[PDB]
Amino acid sequence: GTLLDEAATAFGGLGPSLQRLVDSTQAIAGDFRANIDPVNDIIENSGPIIDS
Amino acid sequence: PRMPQIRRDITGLANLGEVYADASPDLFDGLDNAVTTARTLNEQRGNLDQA
Repeated sequence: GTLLDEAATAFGGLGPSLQRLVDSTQAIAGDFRANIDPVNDIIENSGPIIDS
Repeated sequence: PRMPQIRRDITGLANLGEVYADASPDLFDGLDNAVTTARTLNEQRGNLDQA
């Protein structure tokens, strides 16, 4: 009973909310892996100019 | 693997922000007066070219 009450409290009406969460997570992760090369370039080359 | 470089970038960003914050007011006052003299020069572009 306690576990069911806690699960109902945590997952009351989060259907569309969790759907958006998962969809946004997967889209962001996929696009990030697609653009990992510019990300790596920024990470590796931003230090010189800024420290200069 | 690029995490020390991330740390370097963050520290450099903080230091550059501090330096820019220290140097900004003088730069912006100079930019205001430079806009004044730039409008002056633009109003007499023909005179400057003839000169």
